[PDB]
Amino acid sequence: MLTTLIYRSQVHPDRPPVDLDALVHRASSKNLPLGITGILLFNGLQFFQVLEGTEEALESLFSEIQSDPRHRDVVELMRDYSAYRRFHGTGMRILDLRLFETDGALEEILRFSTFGVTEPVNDRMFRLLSAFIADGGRYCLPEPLQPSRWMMMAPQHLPGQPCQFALQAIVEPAKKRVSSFEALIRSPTGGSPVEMFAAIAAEDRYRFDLESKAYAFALAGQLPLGKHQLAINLLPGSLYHHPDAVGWLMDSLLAAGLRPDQVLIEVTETEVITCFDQFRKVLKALRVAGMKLAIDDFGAGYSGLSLLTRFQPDKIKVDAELVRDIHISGTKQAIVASVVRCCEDLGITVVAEGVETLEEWCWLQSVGIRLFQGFLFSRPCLNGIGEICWPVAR
Amino acid sequence: MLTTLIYRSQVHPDRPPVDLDALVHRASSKNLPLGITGILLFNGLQFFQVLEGTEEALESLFSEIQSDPRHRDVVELMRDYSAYRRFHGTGMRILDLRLFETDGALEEILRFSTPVNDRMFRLLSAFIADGGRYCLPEPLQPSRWMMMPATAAPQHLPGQPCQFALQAIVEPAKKRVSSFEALIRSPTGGSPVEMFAAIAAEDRYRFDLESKAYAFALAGQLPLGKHQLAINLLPGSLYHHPDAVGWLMDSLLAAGLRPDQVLIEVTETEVITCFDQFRKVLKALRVAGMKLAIDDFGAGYSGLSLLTRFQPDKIKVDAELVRDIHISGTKQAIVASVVRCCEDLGITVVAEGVETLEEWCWLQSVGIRLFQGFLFSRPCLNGIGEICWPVA
Ligand SMILES: Nc1nc2c(ncn2[C@@H]2O[C@@H]3COP(=O)(O)O[C@H]4[C@@H](O)[C@H](n5cnc6c(=O)[nH]c(N)nc65)O[C@@H]4COP(=O)(O)O[C@H]3[C@H]2O)c(=O)[nH]1
Ligand SMILES: Nc1nc2c(ncn2[C@@H]2O[C@@H]3COP(=O)(O)O[C@H]4[C@@H](O)[C@H](n5cnc6c(=O)[nH]c(N)nc65)O[C@@H]4COP(=O)(O)O[C@H]3[C@H]2O)c(=O)[nH]1
Ligand SMILES: Cc1cc2nc3c(=O)[nH]c(=O)nc-3n(C[C@H](O)[C@H](O)[C@H](O)COP(=O)(O)O)c2cc1C
Ligand SMILES: Cc1cc2nc3c(=O)[nH]c(=O)nc-3n(C[C@H](O)[C@H](O)[C@H](O)COP(=O)(O)O)c2cc1C
Ligand SMILES: [Ca+2]
Ligand SMILES: [Ca+2]
Ligand SMILES: [Ca+2]
Ligand SMILES: [Ca+2]
Repeated sequence: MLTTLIYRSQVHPDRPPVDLDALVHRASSKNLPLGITGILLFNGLQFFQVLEGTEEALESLFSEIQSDPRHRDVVELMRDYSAYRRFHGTGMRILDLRLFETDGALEEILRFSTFGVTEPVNDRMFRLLSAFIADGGRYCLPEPLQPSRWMMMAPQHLPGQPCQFALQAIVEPAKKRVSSFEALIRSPTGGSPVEMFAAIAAEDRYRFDLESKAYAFALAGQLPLGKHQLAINLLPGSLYHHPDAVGWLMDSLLAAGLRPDQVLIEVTETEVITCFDQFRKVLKALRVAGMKLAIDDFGAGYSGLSLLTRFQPDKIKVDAELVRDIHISGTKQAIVASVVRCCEDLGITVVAEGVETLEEWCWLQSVGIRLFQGFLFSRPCLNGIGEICWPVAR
Repeated sequence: MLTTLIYRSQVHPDRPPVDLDALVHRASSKNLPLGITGILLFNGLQFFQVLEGTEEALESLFSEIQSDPRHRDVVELMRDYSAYRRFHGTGMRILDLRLFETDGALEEILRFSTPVNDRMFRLLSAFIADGGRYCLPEPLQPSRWMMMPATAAPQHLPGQPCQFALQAIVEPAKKRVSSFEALIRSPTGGSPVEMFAAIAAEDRYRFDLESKAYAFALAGQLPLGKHQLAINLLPGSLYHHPDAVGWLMDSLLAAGLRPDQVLIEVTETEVITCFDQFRKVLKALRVAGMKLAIDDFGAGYSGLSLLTRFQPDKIKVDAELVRDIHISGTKQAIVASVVRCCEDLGITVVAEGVETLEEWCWLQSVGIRLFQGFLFSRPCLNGIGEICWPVA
């Protein structure tokens, strides 16, 4: 089946310039018998290629292209089935954009391509070509944020308690500063939140979730919570199904030597969106009391910015699923970059969670993320503050 | 009950400068007895004001401020309940940002206010860093524009179980019609609800699919030429027949249309409710060469995370985000993020439901170039309606 594949990449700046003549000649020669057509764009610093052909032919070729030493930061932009070849023709063409003025390069593309009966601008491939021509440097990863320039540099369990908590740091690597700690519930045997709640009767789960937080506050109070923030996780129902959950939390966090402004409630985006009715009175009370709110798991499931017209949280936590393979995904890059910007405009804090690799950290930072949470920096620490690994140069 | 209200605005650059010392002195003196506090930031062009007080007091005060001819382009950025007063003991106070070096204004703020973990503070910082971002440019002032009158030729067609009205999606910059949307109508010319209410509940998906034959017929006999055509379809209509896509292909071809010329609009909510099933249908549409749009984007709550799952050719911003976008910083921020994301992904964006020059001008300022609404063109029963263009 005819498939389209579009990616962008960049050259190595400190290495000799790539021989584009040898590249394009061997490309067009190899592509012809395999039925692979398209076009290569080059602006001096970045490549942008369109590839058309069978699914299996492009999968094979793109694997080789990903392994190629002549470029790096290969970012996939589009991959879809196609009704016709836009670049009919027997050879990989190259367009050196440095030789064209304002809109001469688009003019040049329409000499070797057709985009159906309607205006070319109605075609996604053409719009992507235009965007790279207009401003290809936008998602060009800066030199200082190249992963290769970076490298990475006790507590007891409490079985007698009906539940215990692990603390994971949210960090700001640019200031080597810990922003806050998230409390994650653990079972008496050190099990996961799934195991903990599975051991509780379905009819008592909401109440348990709320009441478990007294132990999270006690832990934070015993630890030097020196002006750091404490995030806790609650389901909407846990706050909702209680005559006064806000007052309950208030009394509990007050007793533990904490302040209202120091406690942030994380609620999953999926379960907040599904019950707008009940949530707003609870959210209001949380606000008036002075506690902060975060929208958790932002990007996972059903999760949008239109939510923000109804109410605006203090913080949004970008889900690990958008963080996964962000370095190779143009789609995730564009979404995360857009969320970051919207949050800046609205004065909402953004945290990228589930950060496991320097690649993720570098690319997340390139689109404006400054607060991070993940195994790269600090893993959850049962009943204590874990060690933090900071990225350092070389 | 304490409330916080924040807005940004702009001076009239052609008019004499306002005496801000007098304005602020009068403001501070009036505000404090009424239990109102806050600050005013000025960068030479724009104002940024924080107001704290009861819901009643800020409502009354903001109404006056909105009517004040000393400024324009008043955009509300925040209105929410507050736990405490940030500017206790300060009726009103102006910080002229041109009198400060980097972070000087912010540092002074902290000395008389009562930090990066507060939304008001982050907004203050954001205005100081890049206050001009959502400043409406001078050429895009509604006063610098005027809608011109265009005749339509609507016809009632008999021998049909349904009819279709056509509404143009336009690109005002190029005085160009991008596409026409087919909107189903009853045999008597009534609304979609009226049409579907006369069909048995169980026959609605089938009827929705089969009705598209008459939309293709209308487009074909228009003639459509090189223009695109939205139809609308529910996912269930597309699931109704095993080869619904195959049937659409035959019907559009017989009407003298091309696959790449036909675009299927599916509502945001109905797509996410079934990722299952939809992918097989989407696959067939792409292979056949028809295009897909996500309609009512921002109504199904909603957003850009769906783009990891598939990506449509087009998204159409829901009318709720369009409404009063000129006075809502929140809608402005959301619409701008959708525009920027879709631009990066090469997805066309249409602002739907545009009724005023104010909406059009502000949508244009956040990057939208394709528009659908009564401002430009109303739905025309079985025909191409008249189009109005804004002129400078
Ligand atoms: N793969 C990967 N994972 C990372 C990384 N960094 C952190 N994580 C983990 O991802 C989860 C983050 O919490 P969450 O997204 O709020 O998702 C949490 C949260 O929803 C939750 N949860 C935790 N405590 C509570 C609670 O007290 N009440 C409720 N309702 N839910 C809770 O259960 C979910 C699963 O929790 P956890 O087992 O604690 O697992 C944690 C955590 O340890 C990373 O770099 N890579
Ligand atoms: N206030 C205002 N309204 C504006 C403006 N511009 C356009 N509209 C209108 O908003 C609707 C736009 O179509 P929609 O969002 O798809 O919303 C449509 C669409 O969902 C729909 N529909 C139309 N045809 C079909 C169909 O064949 N099948 C299905 N399933 N739904 C259809 O029923 C809905 C109701 O459609 P309509 O009466 O045609 O109403 C149209 C339209 O006339 C404006 O500037 N201001
Ligand atoms: C920007 C870029 C574009 C490329 N395009 C193609 C191409 O279209 N066709 C191709 O066969 N190889 C292409 N390559 C080269 C492949 O990565 C790889 O070197 C080649 O397929 C190896 O096959 P060979 O040794 O049998 O010639 C490209 C490499 C880069 C850096
Ligand atoms: C940028 C801006 C900020 C203003 N802030 C206040 C204010 O905080 N308090 C106030 O009473 N009037 C404020 N005003 C003035 C009001 O719009 C209005 O002129 C005044 O409240 C009328 O009341 P008066 O008749 O007692 O003067 C502001 C005007 C502008 C242009
Ligand atoms: Ca969480
Ligand atoms: Ca998560
Ligand atoms: Ca529609
Ligand atoms: Ca709509």
